[PDB]
Amino acid sequence: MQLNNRDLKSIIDNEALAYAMYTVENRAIPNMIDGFKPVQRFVIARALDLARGNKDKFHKLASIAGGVADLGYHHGENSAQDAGALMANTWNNNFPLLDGQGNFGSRTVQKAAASRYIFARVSKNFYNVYKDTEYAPVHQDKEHIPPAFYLPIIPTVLLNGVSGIATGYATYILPHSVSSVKKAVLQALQGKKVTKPKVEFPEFRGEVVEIDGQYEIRGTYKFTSRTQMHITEIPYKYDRETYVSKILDPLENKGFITWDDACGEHGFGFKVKFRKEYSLSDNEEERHAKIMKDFGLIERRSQNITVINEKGKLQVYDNVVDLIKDFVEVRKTYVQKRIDNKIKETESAFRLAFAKAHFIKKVISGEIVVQGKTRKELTEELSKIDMYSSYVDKLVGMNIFHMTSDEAKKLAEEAKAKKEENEYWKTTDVVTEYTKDLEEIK
Amino acid sequence: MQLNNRDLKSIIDNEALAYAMYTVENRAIPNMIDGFKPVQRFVIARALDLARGNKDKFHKLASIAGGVADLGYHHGENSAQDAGALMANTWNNNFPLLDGQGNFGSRTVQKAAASRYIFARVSKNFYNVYKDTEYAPVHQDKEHIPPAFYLPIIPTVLLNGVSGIATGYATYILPHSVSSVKKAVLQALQGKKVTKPKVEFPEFRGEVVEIDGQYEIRGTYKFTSRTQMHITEIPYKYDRETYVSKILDPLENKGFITWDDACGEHGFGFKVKFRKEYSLSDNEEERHAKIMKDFGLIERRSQNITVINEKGKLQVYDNVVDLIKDFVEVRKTYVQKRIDNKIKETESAFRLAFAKAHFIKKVISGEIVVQGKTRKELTEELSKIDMYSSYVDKLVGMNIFHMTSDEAKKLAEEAKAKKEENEYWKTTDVVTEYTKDLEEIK
Amino acid sequence: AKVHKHIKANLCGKDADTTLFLTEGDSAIGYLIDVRDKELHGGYPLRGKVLNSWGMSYADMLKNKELFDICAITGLVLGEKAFEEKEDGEWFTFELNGDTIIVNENDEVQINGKWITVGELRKNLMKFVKIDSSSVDMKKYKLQNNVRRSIKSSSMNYANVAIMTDADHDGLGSIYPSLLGFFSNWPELFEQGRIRFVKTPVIIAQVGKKQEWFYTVAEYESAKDALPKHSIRYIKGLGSLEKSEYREMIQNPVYDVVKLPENWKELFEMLMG
Amino acid sequence: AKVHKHIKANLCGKDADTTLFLTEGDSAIGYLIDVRDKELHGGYPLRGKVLNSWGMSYADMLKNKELFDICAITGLVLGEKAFEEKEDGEWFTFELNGDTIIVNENDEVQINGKWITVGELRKNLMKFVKIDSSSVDMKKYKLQNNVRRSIKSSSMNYANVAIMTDADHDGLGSIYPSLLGFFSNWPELFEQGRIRFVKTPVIIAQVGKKQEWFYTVAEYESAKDALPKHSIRYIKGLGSLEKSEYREMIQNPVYDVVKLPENWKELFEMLMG
Repeated sequence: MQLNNRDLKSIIDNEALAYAMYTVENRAIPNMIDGFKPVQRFVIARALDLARGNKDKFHKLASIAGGVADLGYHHGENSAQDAGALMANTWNNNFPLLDGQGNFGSRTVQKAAASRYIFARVSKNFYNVYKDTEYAPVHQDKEHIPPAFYLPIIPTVLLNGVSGIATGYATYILPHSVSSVKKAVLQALQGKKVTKPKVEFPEFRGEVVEIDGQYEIRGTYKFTSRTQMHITEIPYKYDRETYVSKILDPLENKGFITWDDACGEHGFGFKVKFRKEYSLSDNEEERHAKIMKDFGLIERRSQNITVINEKGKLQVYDNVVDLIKDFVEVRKTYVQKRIDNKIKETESAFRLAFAKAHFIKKVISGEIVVQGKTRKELTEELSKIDMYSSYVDKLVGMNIFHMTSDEAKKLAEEAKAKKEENEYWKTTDVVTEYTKDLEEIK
Repeated sequence: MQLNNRDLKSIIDNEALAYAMYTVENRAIPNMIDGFKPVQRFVIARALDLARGNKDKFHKLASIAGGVADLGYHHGENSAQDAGALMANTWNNNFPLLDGQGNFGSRTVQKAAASRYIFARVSKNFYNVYKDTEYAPVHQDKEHIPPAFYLPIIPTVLLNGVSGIATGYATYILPHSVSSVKKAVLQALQGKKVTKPKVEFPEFRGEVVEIDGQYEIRGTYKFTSRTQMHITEIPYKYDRETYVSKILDPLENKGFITWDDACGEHGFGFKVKFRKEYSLSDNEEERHAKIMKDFGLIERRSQNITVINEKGKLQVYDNVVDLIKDFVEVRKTYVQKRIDNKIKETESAFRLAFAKAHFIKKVISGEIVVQGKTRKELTEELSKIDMYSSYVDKLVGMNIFHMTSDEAKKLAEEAKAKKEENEYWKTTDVVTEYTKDLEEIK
Repeated sequence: AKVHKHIKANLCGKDADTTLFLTEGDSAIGYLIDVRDKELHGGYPLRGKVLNSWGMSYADMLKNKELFDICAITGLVLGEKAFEEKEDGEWFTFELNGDTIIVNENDEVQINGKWITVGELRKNLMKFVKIDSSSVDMKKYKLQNNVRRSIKSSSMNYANVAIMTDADHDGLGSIYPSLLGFFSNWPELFEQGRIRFVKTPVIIAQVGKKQEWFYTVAEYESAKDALPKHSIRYIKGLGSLEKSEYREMIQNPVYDVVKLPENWKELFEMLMG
Repeated sequence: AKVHKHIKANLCGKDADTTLFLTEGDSAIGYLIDVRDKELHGGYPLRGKVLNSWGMSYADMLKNKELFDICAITGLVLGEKAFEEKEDGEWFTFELNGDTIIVNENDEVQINGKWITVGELRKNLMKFVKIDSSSVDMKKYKLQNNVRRSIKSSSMNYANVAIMTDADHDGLGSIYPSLLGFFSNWPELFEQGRIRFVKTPVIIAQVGKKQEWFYTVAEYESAKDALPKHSIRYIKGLGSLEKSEYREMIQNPVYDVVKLPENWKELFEMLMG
């Protein structure tokens, strides 16, 4: 009957900070290294687990959302469904990490279909960028099967763009173009002056300009006549419904215009008829400014780069250049870890292959008589040799056809190639093996 | 623009015949062969799916109930949650097919804990009875991964007891004792006069008697004094909440008794004190009859055996004897399928093994010179031999350690053993193989 | 008034045919904005279960936002005939694609997906056999989907209503017959063939470059053998077709044009009644 | 009146110890009815979230069924002291298990789980050191869980309340701090060592025959190395312990007795207030 004296202080301070840990586990702030919110990370891990067998097999998004509970997710399946829907579609991401089949929405309508009808899979982008998954840090909580963060080649957080609201913090990173981010990371690897990555929204035919530290998202319009205008593009945050309701509905009510819907496959589009009540200035620039103002074709956005670093601590970056520098600095350590582990694996593989080739060579000519013996006796007489020390089980467990001449030559060539690969891994560094990997993404 | 002339007749008609198909698939009536409701079958299939890796590993019931959607279940995880809980507990099942860890309830309280805290696994009862799973019929709907029905050795539907209400049909089968059902099937296997299986509720210390075709569920009671009584067992359908509220509460309100709670590990129990207001007759039988009436210690239950046969058609059985007589008839041909299939596999395995043993006898002495050749040449030089030809890929694709003396003898014995096994399957029938298998259940 | 979720065809109420779509869910019409012809492909999403309209009062028929929108979108006046038949006194018969077709001098005939007036056709020198009105087969005439029955003037702005829904139980015990109950307030629609149901493919193969669309499971098994290396994709809903496939389903559709027989008012009580 | 879900100890209100349990959910009661001692192991399930009692007045706390039941089950009357202290004029000190214990002549001392009167203890010939009342450490005296503070008469029918909930978020942002606010209406309870919390193990090993109970994750890593072939079972809730394990947790519990300090009334506003 162990009666403790924990008081009310300890009870209340353990009831509290437990909610803090619970909300830290699922915090909307995206991790800097991998660019995943916790829900997105769990969805990606579940998709990888499903696609372990067949890489190109599409799985129902309902299955993906329901599988995250086994991995460690706590906030149900609706959040996983939303994360999968927002990650699969190409209208929301420059670098979609989930190839999707079904109705994931578009710019005109951003609502995805029901998760029980739409399919999803990990795309070739994920395998092109998200490498060295085996070396990702193990989560502190053993229940979290997905690692703490994956190890992408480039800072994915800058590619698809992340927006979220947290208690006391707000994150908003504009989606940057993949090519410019790759160039910036390549420059940071070699220590050159890194150019600021160009922000490019996905499936956006408009104009983006950087003014006084603010990004002005400008749409494009062309005039078909004196009183007829055809909008070709609109700012990103509008879909057809909200743009129509908030811009063209009141102006039509005001009687200024009688708009015509013309959105199609080529993004957005709006044919607008100008009435006599509306006043158009004869000057070109004044009319352009008025049109961009009233129609809401100019949008200003400010980046609030708050990301979780590799140590689990919330970090605020003034600009994306410092974030890229820190990301490359962190990724260099994991590249070095890959170098070391590859060196070890190649050394072991070469030793095993050389042992196999020499066993075959001894067999074919005259040396090791497997032709009648005891299995344990054969193991002892071929393990007394120092070179076949710890490889007896693999070396005896070889196949019959290896004793032919062609397979003997193949084994010798494989051993030589393993030696060459081990030498290549030994005589290479982080810069070379990172620049080589930064040449396959597209 | 293929304009059809489907009319409204088929519109209403196809609105039906699919709702019925939506109902024919979720019929609460248990299948006669396996004893599974549709909600129950998917849970077992999901539990079997998770147990492929580690058979004794307990899985969270949420994971089990959350995977039925992938298998083909339509009614969500809430229905599959209850079926998993009602399987594992031993208070509700005489022959529990799921071994459960956690709070699955008891007779006193029949509510199981939350599905995210309790664990479940396929029990050792399942593998002892549910054999020949590979030969189970494939479901007509290709989406339904679980087979149409499993193939248990004994009619499980009679063991755990099944109750359900459907549109126009109702099912209620009393749980029959496992030991008696095994005896009944054995008699039906030899065609003898099958004894009516004895109904025995799980964890029931009371008395069950068959009167005029009705099963009277009698509880047991013993008197501690003239005015003090101690109930030791009560009818099955009462839990502690329903018994106290419906029976003991109004009688306490009426002032007849002042009951005392004595429920413990040994099932139910109630110490009751008799007041002066209550009248007790001096006749032992009259007191016995009066007590069992007001206290609700006697319950009458009528079996309504409605089960789905092997052809998917609803069937009504007058008594359990007819079900068992029909069950063994259906199970006999599936055993015959095993006999036919085992003959093919054993015959194929012997020829592969006999030829495999003959590589050694040729290799070790002087015949097949694998010692220096081309791999493609080696196959052709032995594919000419008719015996070696049929399994050329396996026969060469063989471990090196097969070439030693002790493993050479082991290969020869294994090939010789397969002939005895193949002969054993050839000269055996259903009766021998269904009585031998009907000796491992307990 | 203007309806928000009313992506509207340009030729709406311009004496031209339309194909107004009633798709379930605002998500499933996301393609429709991108795969319209911008001329006659009006659409209106509706998420939910439309209230039964058989026995339903006219008072809250206009109160229901979903039900009022359809009348507002179609420009229909409840309790009034949608069309106005033009009277006639001639009858003709002709063979089309190996089938005998009974038509009137004032009717419209659809050839290759285009409707042509009988008067214009008779100038094209194909054989028309005049028959007496007493010898006309009314049952066969009313069951022809290639004949339009002498429309003089129409209050509709949308000519046709092409109902489009899923194939699983989200449509079966759902909207699928429910709108037919509401549209039954104008029986002239079904006999005319204006109310249409777009058939969603259930199983789609992946052979070679193109694909094979199998609208029923029965059609799948009968043609499975002749499918070289087929890959199966159960389309149990609208939100399971890619953008290209939805484009083909719209520009080259197949319609289950429902028709209203003399038993029609009895079945509406048998189900949902 | 009689409460339905009131599995009741036989010695309820009989001047004897009781250990009434407040377990969340009726399912967790499933073992309790089977693993009680039938003498002092009362219990009452409570499923849901107990309402905050720090802004809602005394007269209306009887309105809530869960709140009314606890008062009815425990016999507590709102607004009055739960006990009655017997006055005293003596003080003594002694050593127990290597710890100095400050006791009064009219207090109760717990040894090996059994409470013995100080007068009886002084007859057992073990050393008591008398001290003046001015030299008594009030803070240390009030923080002793082996000392009961001079109870004369009690209106309680249940001597102690043993709160027992889960360990996951269904236990953290849940019942646990909520009843402590309700039980704060009688501050004498916590100083008396009556409001108690049962510590449910979080991680349990499977070494050999018996098992090792690890109440915190911190105690797991520090003792993982000395565990021969340990199997891990995360008990994230009451409904995850077998019947035998729950029996041990009841007959030989580890009690987290809550003691309220002078700061007690401020924190109930900072959380849930």
